[PDB]
Amino acid sequence: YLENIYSPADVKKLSVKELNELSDEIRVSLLQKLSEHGGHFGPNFGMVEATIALHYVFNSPKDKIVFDVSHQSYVHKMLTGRKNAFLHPEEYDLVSGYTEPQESEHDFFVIGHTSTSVSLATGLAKGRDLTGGNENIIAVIGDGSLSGGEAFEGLDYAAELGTNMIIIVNDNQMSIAENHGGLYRNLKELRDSNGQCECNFFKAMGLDYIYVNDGNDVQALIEAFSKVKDIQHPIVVHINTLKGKGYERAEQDKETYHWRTPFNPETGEAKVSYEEEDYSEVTAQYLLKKMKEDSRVVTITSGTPAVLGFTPDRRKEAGKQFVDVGIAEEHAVALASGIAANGGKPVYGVYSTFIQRSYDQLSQDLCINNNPAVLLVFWGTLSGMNDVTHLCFFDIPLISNIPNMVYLAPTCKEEYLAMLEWSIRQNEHPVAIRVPATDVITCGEPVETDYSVLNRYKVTHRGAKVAILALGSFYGLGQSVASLLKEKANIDATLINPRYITGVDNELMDELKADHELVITLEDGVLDGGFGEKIARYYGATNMKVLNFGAKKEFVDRYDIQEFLRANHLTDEQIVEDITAVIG
Amino acid sequence: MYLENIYSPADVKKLSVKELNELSDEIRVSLLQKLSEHGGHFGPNFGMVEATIALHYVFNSPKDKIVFDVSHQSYVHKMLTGRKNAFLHPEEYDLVSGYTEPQESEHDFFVIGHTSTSVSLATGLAKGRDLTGGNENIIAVIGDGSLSGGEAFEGLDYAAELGTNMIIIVNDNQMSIAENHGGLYRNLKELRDSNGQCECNFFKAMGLDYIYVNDGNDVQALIEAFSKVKDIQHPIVVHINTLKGKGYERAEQDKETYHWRTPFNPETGEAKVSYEEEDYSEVTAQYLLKKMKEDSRVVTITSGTPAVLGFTPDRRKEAGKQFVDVGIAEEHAVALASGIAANGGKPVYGVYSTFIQRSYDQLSQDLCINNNPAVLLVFWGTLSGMNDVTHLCFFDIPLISNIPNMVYLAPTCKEEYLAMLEWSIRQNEHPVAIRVPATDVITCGEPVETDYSVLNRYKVTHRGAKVAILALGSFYGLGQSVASLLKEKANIDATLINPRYITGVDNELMDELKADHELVITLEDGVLDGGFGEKIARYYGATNMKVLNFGAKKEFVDRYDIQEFLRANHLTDEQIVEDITAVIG
Ligand SMILES: Cc1ncc(C[n+]2csc(CCOP(=O)(O)OP(=O)(O)O)c2C)c(N)n1
Ligand SMILES: Cc1ncc(C[n+]2csc(CCOP(=O)(O)OP(=O)(O)O)c2C)c(N)n1
Ligand SMILES: [Mg+2]
Ligand SMILES: [Mg+2]
Repeated sequence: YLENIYSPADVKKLSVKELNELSDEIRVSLLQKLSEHGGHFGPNFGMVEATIALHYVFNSPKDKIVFDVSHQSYVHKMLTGRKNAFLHPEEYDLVSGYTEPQESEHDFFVIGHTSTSVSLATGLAKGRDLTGGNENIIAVIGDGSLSGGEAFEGLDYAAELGTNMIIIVNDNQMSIAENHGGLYRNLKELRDSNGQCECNFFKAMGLDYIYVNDGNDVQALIEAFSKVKDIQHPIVVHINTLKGKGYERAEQDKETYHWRTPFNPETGEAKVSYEEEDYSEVTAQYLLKKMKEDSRVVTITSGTPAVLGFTPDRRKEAGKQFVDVGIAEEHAVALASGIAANGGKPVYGVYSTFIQRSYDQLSQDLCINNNPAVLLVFWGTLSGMNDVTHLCFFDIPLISNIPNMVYLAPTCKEEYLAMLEWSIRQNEHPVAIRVPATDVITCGEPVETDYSVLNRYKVTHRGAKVAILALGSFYGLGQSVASLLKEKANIDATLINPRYITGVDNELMDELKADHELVITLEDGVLDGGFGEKIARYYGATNMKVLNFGAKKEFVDRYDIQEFLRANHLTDEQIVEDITAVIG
Repeated sequence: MYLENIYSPADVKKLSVKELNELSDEIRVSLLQKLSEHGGHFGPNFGMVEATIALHYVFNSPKDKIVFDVSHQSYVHKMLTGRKNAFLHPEEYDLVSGYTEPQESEHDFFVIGHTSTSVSLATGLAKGRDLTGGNENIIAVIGDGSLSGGEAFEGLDYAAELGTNMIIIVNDNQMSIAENHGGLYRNLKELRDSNGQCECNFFKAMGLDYIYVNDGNDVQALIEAFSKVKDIQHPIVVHINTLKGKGYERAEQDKETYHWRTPFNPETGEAKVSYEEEDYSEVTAQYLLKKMKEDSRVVTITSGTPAVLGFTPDRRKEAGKQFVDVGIAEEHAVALASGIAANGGKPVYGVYSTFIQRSYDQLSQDLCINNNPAVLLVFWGTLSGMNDVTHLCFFDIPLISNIPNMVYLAPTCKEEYLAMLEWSIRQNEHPVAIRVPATDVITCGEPVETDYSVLNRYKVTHRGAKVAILALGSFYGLGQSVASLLKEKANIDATLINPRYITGVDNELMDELKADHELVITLEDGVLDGGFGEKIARYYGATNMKVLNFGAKKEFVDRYDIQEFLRANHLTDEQIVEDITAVIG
């Protein structure tokens, strides 16, 4: 039946007995693509019956559906014209892993971050209302995403529309790990009272409410969804789904199966089984030790403990000293700041792309008060996650231009661990550390253990004519540029490990004027608002020439990394070529 | 006077109920004098008198810790914790800021100005206590308006998991700055109308314990409630109903006006300087009321600060469904605007520079990744305006201009501003932000471009040589003056440029200047790091062009003297000219 689904109209042609068979067909096809190609396993298997019912009852694209995150919209794409991308291995990559309007009229937003569906959906509804449309507007949002303040604001506003607004809460009792927040006790009393409970968070927020206990039964959902169709006021449809339904291993281990690398369908084991530790593992190793020796130390995550190497066992080990605040980046920062104000030693670890949510809290809650909380920022690089919503391109311009902030850029493992140890020990600054997005590199030479004199860059090779400031993960690159500059142009360049993203070594920059005419900067991130521009500004009235290397200010999506680097001149021979072109 | 003998909460605990009530009276008298003479947040502090007395009657600050949301309503806190003379003697009026400040007092635990952060910062204090085995009480005080902000939701959500002492005072006076907005406020009405007994309780749904206090301006009732929860061993909400501006008739009848007053006549309520003339907020209101009438797809959005758009309660009435107030939810305001523009609407979101700082990810992902043509109006961006540390409008350029796909415009005069806003509404190709000039309303006097679709065209306004001046936005006048004095003092005829586009560089014009110029300077009204000027420096980095960038340093300042600060950053005509000559010779 699935081979003949080209739009929601074809879904409406089926009998209910046929809808159930289609559910099976979808799961078979998902099992193949997801085991071969990786992806969000649990969220999509759990969403099968609700997506069929959604496109059975509603008339997309007049009616519009918005998924929170969109990591769970595979079945949506499967039923709106993109099935061939899931049935034929040769076409696995013809769709992104998130919603995309360029692919389909059935997709209204590129979405990857959490708790944004409800807000964007109310945008659609208000737009309808101002222009006299009459379509249904649906947001689909996970129970974990409910912990984000943007979703609270969206619900708050939705309760005021006075018009059609449909909010499907997909309650599978799981975020990535387990949920956290007192709200989840409310969700729970409601499931147990079959939606009957008087004290209802959603009703307290001003909204109407209905509950569906069998979130994996096409009939129940069609029933539910038909009841709310063409409704004229805001309503919540709270449904209970079983995360990863239809695949035993997923049902028994929900955290592991939220996202899988390619694996064996029969055993569930990954296809490539060797792994060497990454900086996440290291970091978990360090904090479990420190937290044992020093009861003031507390590790914090916003719904992504794995970014800190914190398996369910390790969380258990850490007990009261490991905190998961839900998907609430804003709060994580203010919490860290208050902890540090009343004698605790907080360490908040977060992805670069997600820390984008907390600019004002970093600035006001944290830095105005100058509290010594520690922030670890992971995966900041131009060569990592490469879909547009998860681009870790912007943390240097996000963070490094805030007053009072100290942002450190380690280049190797012992240095990373030394700044982190010093971070916890000091009491004078908020400290953020850009965890290197590389394999774990051994420093091989003893490293400074005190970073209290700010903005001292470390010369690692005395040279002349050209100086290279190779920041963080791009130290390796500065090293290769040094070699190739020597072998092809016989320039012996000064190589510099800057360490401090948040300031300029004025005195060294001055000393370089003597035996150098060109300084270049390499940074693993976008150029606008980043580190290199400060160097350009410092030399602006002097006879020192400067080149800045990094990523251009532009969105890119599922790109080839070799290209993107070359396109931005981030290769050793492109850099040396540019130097000589400037020198002569 | 009892108030002259208060140096700490210990002194507050000495009084009887009759003396506490007399003390309430003295505080209001003293407040009326300070606020009518010196201005300030009138309504919120008059509403908080009895609750602040009771707090320091029952709790033992600074061992116990109190955190005020925003802290605009912490004047009585200061009056009862040792800083009373800053409220009794006019000569010392300025010896305290209008917000909490730890440098002033150990009774102050955070510098706080923005909304909905108390609960989160307070839970931090509690978690820290818990990690070190303290046993002090931890209190957050939050207004009903601040509850509409998502940080407050996350904080409550987290607090409900502590399993330890946590006291959250909700000061419900049924007002934000204007009236509240959000469905949650209907549940608050239910709770107040049922004297806290209603089954449907938002606070209990969040995992929290709860009690209600119907007379939030009665010392006895508050002492009562606060004593019951003292040393409680789990998180609790104490929901109290206060009358905004209690004790002063004119404020009680107009709560929106008296949220904040310039100095005024205690007897008439009239401002001491009553002449008012049109500013860009007023201009903006006029434009949007016209367009919204002519074009039914236009909708104006505020995040609880409608005055920033000149939107008096009448004007809101007029605009009806076409004027939207989303509460204090800056983040949501952006995503709403983006969804509106995706479904045939034309949204115009107006916001203060200092507050738009909340929405970086929403600007980036909700708005700019999808490239939706929502319009953003960013007010008060300047180094010469609001000058307390938490309300510094220094950072909107580095916050916004480095987001990909964003078009961010800097008008220099009034006709240009409106022409830029008209085009913004008409185009369908870009998200557009407009940095409303933080100057007097200046008439352009020469006809202005009406189409801004070809991006990154800087407008040469005077052809010269040797030195070129890129004077962005509010600093166009300053660039005009640097040109004059350069001409009068060094006999250089400098090229003057109005750049307009903050978000890009005129490659072509920048290249042509290399012919008849050796120096380029940039002037911007904001912090330099991540700002406009650095893109010019970077562009010329490999050329023989020299560049200077003028703006504010990356540094926090608080209640500063503005002339001083300008001089310190070389932001004067005589300092810029001097630096130019110092580079040339
Ligand atoms: C802003 C932001 N913060 C954090 C994340 C991390 N994240 C990606 S998917 C996901 C799961 C969301 O949980 P829920 O909505 O309950 O869905 P489920 O996995 O249970 O289907 C999370 C936390 C994100 N994508 N964006
Ligand atoms: C982030 C942010 N957005 C907006 C404001 C504007 N603002 C300043 S004071 C205030 C009033 C808050 O109202 P409420 O919390 O109910 O207190 P009340 O004035 O009624 O005592 C507002 C909206 C702000 N300070 N910070
Ligand atoms: Mg979930
Ligand atoms: Mg209020």
